Amino acid sequence: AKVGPSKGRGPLLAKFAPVGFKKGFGAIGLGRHTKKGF
Amino acid sequence: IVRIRKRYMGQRIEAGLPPYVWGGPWPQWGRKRSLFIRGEMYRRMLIYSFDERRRRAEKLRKRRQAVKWGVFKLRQPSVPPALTALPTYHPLYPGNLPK
Amino acid sequence: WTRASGMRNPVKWTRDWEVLNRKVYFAFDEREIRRSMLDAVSAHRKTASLFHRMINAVPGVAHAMSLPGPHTFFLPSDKACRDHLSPDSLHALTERVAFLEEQQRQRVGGGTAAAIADRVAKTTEQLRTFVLAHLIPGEWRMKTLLLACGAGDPRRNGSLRYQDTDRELFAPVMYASRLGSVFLLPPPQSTDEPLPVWVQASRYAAFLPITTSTNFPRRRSTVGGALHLWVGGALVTKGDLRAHNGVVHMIDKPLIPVQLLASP
Amino acid sequence: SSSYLPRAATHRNRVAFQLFATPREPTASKAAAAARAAAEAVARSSTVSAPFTVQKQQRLLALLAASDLFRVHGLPGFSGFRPSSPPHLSKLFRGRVSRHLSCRRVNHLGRNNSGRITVRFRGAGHFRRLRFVDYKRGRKDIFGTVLRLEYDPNRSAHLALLQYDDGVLSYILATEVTRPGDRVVASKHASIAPGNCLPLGNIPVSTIVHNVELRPGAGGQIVRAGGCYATVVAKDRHFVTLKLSSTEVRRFPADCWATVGQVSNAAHAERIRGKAGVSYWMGERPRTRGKAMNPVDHPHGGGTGKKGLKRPPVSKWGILCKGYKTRAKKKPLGLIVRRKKANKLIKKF
Amino acid sequence: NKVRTDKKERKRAFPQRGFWKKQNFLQVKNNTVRLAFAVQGVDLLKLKRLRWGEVRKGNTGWWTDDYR
Amino acid sequence: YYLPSGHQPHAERQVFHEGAGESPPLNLWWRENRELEEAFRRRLGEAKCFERAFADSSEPLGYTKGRCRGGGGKSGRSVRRRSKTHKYRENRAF
Amino acid sequence: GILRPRERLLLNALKKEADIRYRGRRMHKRFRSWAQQRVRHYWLPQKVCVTSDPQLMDGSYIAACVQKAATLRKHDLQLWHGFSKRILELADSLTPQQMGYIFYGYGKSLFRHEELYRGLLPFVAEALPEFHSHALMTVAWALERVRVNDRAVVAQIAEEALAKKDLMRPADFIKIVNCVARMGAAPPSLAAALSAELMRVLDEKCNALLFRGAVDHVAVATLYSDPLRLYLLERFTKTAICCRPMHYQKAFQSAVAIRVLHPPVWQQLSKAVRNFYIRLSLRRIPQRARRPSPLHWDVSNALAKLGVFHRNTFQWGCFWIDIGEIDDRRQCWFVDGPSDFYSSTNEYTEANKLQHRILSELGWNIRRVRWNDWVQLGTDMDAKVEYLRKLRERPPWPAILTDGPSSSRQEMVANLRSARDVQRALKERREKNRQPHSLVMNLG
Amino acid sequence: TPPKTPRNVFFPWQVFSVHRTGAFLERRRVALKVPVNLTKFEIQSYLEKIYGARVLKVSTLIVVPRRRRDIFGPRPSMRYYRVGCTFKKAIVTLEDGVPDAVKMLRSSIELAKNPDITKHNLTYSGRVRAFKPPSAAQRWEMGESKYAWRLPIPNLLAGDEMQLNPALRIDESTTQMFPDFSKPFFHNAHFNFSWKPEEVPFQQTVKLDITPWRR
Amino acid sequence: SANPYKPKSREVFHPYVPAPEHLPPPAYTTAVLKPMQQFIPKDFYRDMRVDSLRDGVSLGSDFPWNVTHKYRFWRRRKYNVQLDDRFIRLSPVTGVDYYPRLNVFAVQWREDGQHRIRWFRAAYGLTRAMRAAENFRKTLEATGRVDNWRTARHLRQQMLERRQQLKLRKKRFAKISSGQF
RNA sequence: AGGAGAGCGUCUGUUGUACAUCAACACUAGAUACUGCUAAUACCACUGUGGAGGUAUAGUAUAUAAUCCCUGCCCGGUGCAGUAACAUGUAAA
RNA sequence: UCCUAUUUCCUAGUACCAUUAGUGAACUCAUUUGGUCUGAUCCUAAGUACGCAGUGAGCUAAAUAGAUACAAGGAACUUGACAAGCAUUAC
RNA sequence: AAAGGAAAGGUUAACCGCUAUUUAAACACAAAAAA
RNA sequence: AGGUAUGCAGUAAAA
RNA sequence: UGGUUCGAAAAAAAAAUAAAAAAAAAGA
RNA sequence: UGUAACGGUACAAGCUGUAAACAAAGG
Repeated sequence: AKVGPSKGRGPLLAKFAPVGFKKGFGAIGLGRHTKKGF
Repeated sequence: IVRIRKRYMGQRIEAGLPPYVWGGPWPQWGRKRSLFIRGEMYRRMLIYSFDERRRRAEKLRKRRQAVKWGVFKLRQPSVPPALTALPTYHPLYPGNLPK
Repeated sequence: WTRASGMRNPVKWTRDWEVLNRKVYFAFDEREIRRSMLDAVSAHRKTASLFHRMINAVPGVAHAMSLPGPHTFFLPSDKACRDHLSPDSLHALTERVAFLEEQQRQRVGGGTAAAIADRVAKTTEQLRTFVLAHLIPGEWRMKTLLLACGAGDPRRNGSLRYQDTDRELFAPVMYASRLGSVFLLPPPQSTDEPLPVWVQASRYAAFLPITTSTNFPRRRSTVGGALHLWVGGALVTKGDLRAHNGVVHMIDKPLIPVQLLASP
Repeated sequence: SSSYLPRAATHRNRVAFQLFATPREPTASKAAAAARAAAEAVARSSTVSAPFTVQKQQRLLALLAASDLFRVHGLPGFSGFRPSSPPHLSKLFRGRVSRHLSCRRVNHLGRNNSGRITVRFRGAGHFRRLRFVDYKRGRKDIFGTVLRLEYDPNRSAHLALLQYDDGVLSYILATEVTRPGDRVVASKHASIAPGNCLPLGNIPVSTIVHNVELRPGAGGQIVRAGGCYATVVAKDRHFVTLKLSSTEVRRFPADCWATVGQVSNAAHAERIRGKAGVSYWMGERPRTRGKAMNPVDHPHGGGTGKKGLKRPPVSKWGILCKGYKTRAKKKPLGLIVRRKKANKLIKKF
Repeated sequence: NKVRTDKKERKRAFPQRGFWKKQNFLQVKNNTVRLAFAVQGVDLLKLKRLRWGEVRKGNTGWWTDDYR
Repeated sequence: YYLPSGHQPHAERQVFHEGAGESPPLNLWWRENRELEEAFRRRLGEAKCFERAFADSSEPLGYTKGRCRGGGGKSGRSVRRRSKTHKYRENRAF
Repeated sequence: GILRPRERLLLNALKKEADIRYRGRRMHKRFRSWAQQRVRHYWLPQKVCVTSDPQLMDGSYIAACVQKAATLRKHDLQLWHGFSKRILELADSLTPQQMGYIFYGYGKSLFRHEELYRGLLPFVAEALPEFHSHALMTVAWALERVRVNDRAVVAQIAEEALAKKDLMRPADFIKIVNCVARMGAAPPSLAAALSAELMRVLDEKCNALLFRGAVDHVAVATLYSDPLRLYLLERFTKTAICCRPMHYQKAFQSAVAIRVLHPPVWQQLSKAVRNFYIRLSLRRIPQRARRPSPLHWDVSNALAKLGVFHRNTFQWGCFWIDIGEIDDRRQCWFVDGPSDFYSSTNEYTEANKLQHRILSELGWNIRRVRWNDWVQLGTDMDAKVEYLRKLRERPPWPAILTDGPSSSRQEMVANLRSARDVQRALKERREKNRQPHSLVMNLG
Repeated sequence: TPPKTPRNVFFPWQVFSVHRTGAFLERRRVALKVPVNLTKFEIQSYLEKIYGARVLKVSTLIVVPRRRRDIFGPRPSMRYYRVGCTFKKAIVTLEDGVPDAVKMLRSSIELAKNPDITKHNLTYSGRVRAFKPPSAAQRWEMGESKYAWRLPIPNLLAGDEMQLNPALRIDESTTQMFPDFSKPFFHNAHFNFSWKPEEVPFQQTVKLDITPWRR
Repeated sequence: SANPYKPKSREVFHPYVPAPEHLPPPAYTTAVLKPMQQFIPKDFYRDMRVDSLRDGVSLGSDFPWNVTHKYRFWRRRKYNVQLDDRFIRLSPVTGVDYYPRLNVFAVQWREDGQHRIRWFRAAYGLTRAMRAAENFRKTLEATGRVDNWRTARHLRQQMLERRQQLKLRKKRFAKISSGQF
């Protein structure tokens, strides 16, 4: 295949995805998103 | 000819001679007034930034002036709102008219 | 698919400067406004309380000001009225506006009663004349007024284009070597005298060369900007309050008609 | 369509009320007294009681016909484009429809919930807004002033912005003689003047009406298109007979409300488009003929070179479409007194 | 690509007479590196040109041998 | 029904046709009290443009609809009826 | 859908202008952080209603209510005077934690009720052995902010902090030292002890964010010892990257004070550190808007009527000058208001004295106006002109600023009320003078 | 993947190791390999509590080793693999310097790979044109005023250690001779600011003639 | 194309930009500028020099250099130079245009209602082609082959052949005007 | 791709990507037929959806088409309409 | 005591993830030199005060694809003016 | 004329909602209840 | 003509 | 500077991810 | 249950879970 985990690509990451994809690595949470992007 | 002129001007730059240029008639190679159009755009951007700064200053000043000693107060309506609420039998009271 | 926005807007706008100039024209001169002149007046009611009250309390004035015909309204402020009107005139105006509002409220709810109709008619006519003395045919925007007064004309804009000051008196640390045309607008709807308009240089103009690159050749009001626009002896404080059917210009003095003025 | 308010709000077979009341008085008894006073005032003001006919409409139209500073100074507009008339002279408002009385139109593009095309030959067209027009005239015994007349892209007639005496704004269908500054009212005591809304039982014979309710209080449904109108033929205690624009004679309950006059914009039919592009803007798509297709695609298709229909005309679905009746035979006529015949027969007899 | 998943090997199955050398770009890059080293007192080009076991201090060479 | 703000009730209007009687001043009875204003606004919001009729078996004269009088079908198309192995879960489970 | 060509063009132009407006709007937001921190580990887990009747409140409830009101900016005079009455009733039954929270609320809200602090301080002194770091810090902090000066009690608080050094929080100790320096309450032995402890606290317990709070020019000039001065000035060069304009300003003022009054220490610094501060002197350190006060404006008006050219509220070096004359630039004036002294006294603040001495030694001829004397002139202009002329006819003030006569809280309150009345009258008769009032309408 | 950090640790398992970079790092900066799930606050607290380091800033990147295909050796299996592990590269800026020989790589075999020597004059990637934001001194707020060298206090602090006149820092081998202001010359030679000195005479403003045919 | 939707005026527009309608007076208006009594607030010049550009008329004696801060353009600014005002490919002779894809100078005119165009290849030389186009246009004008530039003599001369053609048409349709057929 | 003409389509358009760019299709308009609203017609889970939140100057179906003059005769046949069924009507059916 | 008020208000170090900020279809595709050339726009340009890019060697045969120049004749060619030709030529 | 944006947020207004709320950061400063 | 810097609810008006 | 986050607006779910771990006695 | 992703381990088709091959000798 040309998209996906095939050919050694593995699971998707924000580095390999378009802007808008949300995926972290396991960090703890330290706060709250506001209603205005903060 | 462009190559020759560039060589000469670069030679003067390297030598450190004064930054003089040929003064004669420069032909106009373009049609658009990009300089002035871009200047107008920059003017508009600067005005917008100034407006944002004014808005911020007014926001903070309004909050802080609202919270001042001798100005801020805790108040409630003089006449209890229970006395001024609509009686349950009022025609405009919810459920008292056909829908 | 993308969620880039803001400074990373994926929209491929044109870079052609001529097209962008046309866009400027369409976005500023040909912009469409939904609200009306009375909408703007209500938005500024807190600063123009007296005129808002008159517009809402005098019969016919709201109808006249809500008509489609492109109009220009010069709105005085309560501060302007208080400063320029005599105390008795201000008291009379407030009392009569309150009287009209009170009669309206009575409607919501001998000879002595008969005189009420005459007084109402008199007050309505006088206040309608006063309010409509500020309504002018056509839409006269601020830049149009300035260009009509001559600002922007290279032959006439002298005394407004090269203002300078004694710099060393105000920015001394940078000057060690020195340390040693009346346009006429159509008459108000309630009068026949056309309105004079002129321009002057503000006190802030002289300080521009201190902080800007210049290419020169060989009490005072605190309103901002480099140019001041005067209409009928009154200064424009906030202009280009555009609407769908006209424009509102805020002024610092009421334009009382000669008929309502007192000769002695 | 059903993409607006939900079924629970839109569907109600039996409406239990005909007067949308908005009383101001503190108690029900005082509200009733005020309603009686308002009805009596409307009755006192009402003076016209004669029928409103085609000839009276023509006379009013004739009377209405018989009876440089205003611009944006210093504003050089487009090089070629200009409005047909300035705002202070155009018949219509020239402005924008009220935002609080309209919403964006959901364009189904001729496709149903299945996603297939059910209504053929539909195109995107120009963006449109649906505006909330009061087909009910629910507010009774309160006078309103027509402030302006407005274009409607979904409707063949013109709309009128009505401001009630208490400040309420609404949109109603405009009559052929409706002009700014007109005073209108809905009541049984109202005079017989164009724009007024009355029960069909209080409108004299020969009068011309529009926006007729099939069920009392459910909002007018009959005679809405521009220039259309219906005529009052006969009246009895319970029913009133109307002749409709289709030449159909039908009875209506005497309690169904209606508005006096003809529907505005009677010149709609006179419009000439001039090019395919105008219909393209209006929202049409090309219509391919049945006989231009292959036999698998239409009954009329097939045949070397051009040919005739080769049979009595039928649609894509095999139904005769010239003279073949489609109304259900068993469906009762109900209040229909007589239904029109073919136009050829009508014009030849 | 480095993982050899593309089809770039298809063209390499056909002969070509030659290939561009990009010498202008490569020389600009090389001279940038040389300047970065030289501002600190390093003669990278001299080091690269030295013969095996050859020692030349400063800016010296066969001409220094000739005149000394 | 839309009720504009009490500080600007006057909507934009065209020029009144000649001879039209002067409109009386607006009666803003709903500005005496904020509670009255809110009640009136909610009452106005309760209004509806129209009420629609629909098939309902609870009504004595209700009815439903079948297919067209002629009884034909789209030319060249052999429509397959829905089944549990055809259009099984379109728009709803059952 | 499609649009008519005019509509297409107008909306397209609107979109372009919106994009450009956004770009212009975001231009100056260099110091706008989408990630922001909020402090909440001081909020108590108990719930309270601030308007509850005070007579039902105890220390634990009233302290929490005061702190919550201060956090929520519910600055109501009646509410806070009820707080004062109830707290004075409950003075006998407050723990150090409750007293600390009360002082925090009062200082944070800047509620200048001197009587409450005066009545609560004796119990603070008595209960000092049981106090903890936060409570000591808060008492000192509130007193410094509101200008309530009690040197004996402040010194006792500092001594208690020294005794509990092993338990004190570094930030609390730094704040206590700064407050002691600003209030001028430490004799030489206490100053030496505090400097010795602060040296170790900063070297062992404070990272950059905690250390930057120790950079205060008043403490450097009047309190810190020479080794502490050297260590602080050296460490600021390392910790500058994490600092803000206030920290930079105080570091610059400290360097100038050391250079002007301690040339030996300035020389004992190293060349690299001196270079750092020389380069700091060249930077544009963001100040904040300052404007003449009503008293400042009155003095300026009287001076102008006298006929002396002058300029107001300008920055020279790392100082702000109230009035700077134009004809003779070295002549300057300072208008001293109620907050320039300690409450109920005419004693100048340490910052004011330090600024006076530094400017005097750098060459300025300073003259000073006291509001206590100015208020007695009233609205008269001839009297004020004569006052300023007589002050001008006399020599400048010494490099050491001496305190004025004795006063009392009664006289302070009386003078504040008189100043209020004078402000009102002057504003009224300024605006009335501005108003023309010349249009007369024949409407009647 | 890595276990989430508890509120109280008592026994940290995270390994912070020094990373030898082939790129350039400043004097007071050091690069560390760290577990991917740690935050900047966690890293700073870890370093300040376990080592006592005085950390000023932490910057983070996520490094994923690139895909590699086994294609070369005899009997090659054309399978994909990654060398090393995914990790967080934490660049820590401290109060004191860190040795270059520690933080960066060196080589006498490939003479071009000496980042400690080449510094930021080279980009160590495919980047051709280096992007650098304006410096703090170049900014306006907390920036260096271009006329502060003439003020009294800076000159009082300078003493004999520093000379503040910018004329003394002019590079003779780069600047050109002063021209006559009355004759054609370039602005970029000696002005180095965005305005026109008054000593330059009045300049002619030329507006394009877009419709010559009309006249 | 000469659209009907382009703006009428071809000038560079500087619209009046009003501030949000409810902002109070800006900070720099509090300054006191009496020489005897001075107070210059913070950011006075920064705020005022940008507020002055609002009206769109007083753009500054050095516009747009007073709002152009980027050094990219200042590095290119020259002094005491004389500049042309006309794009080199524009001709003052009406009807002369340039087609760049074809590399030709075109002369477009109207002659007897018809719209006609002729090409002049520029590969022989830009100046030569442009001058050939201008000479052709002027020759057409002089000989009266451009309708709008014709003279009374040209109109009279052309009317003769117009008359001949009209008589031919009359003979063509003679049988209809007489009443036969 | 000029001047003078004829044929076919009025025209601007669509069009078979990769053998058909055409006289083929569409088109502005004139007609006819159906449809009184839970309208007809379409989709064919059918108290549902599009039609349409529209209402006979509307919607749907089938021809012929834009401008001018014209558009003859036939209801015997087939279909449709009409009636209890007839009679009778309807061809731009 | 003539400013529309003479109204305290700088940047709290800052969660997680993306980015090689330039030339360049840089995408789908693959006879894939990534980058030059093949088109508008983007810097008041003597081509933007020396920029970006430049691929083994030989050799007079014809034939082919083109480019230029063709005496006199001028469509006699061809199914058909297809293809060509004109639209440069004292200055 | 083919008849065109209004959800969240900011501004102004209104407001008897609430730590689901602006540093235990700092600067400035004639300033304020009751009696 | 998406949302800008104490933040959650919440009504109206609008370049 | 963007994503994230509120809205558009979506279980119309990007496996190994989160303001997202049993959810206030939190011990200030 | 089964499988897989990352991480550790000879950078692995094995083993294994941040204790990532080993505790067996504790009031």
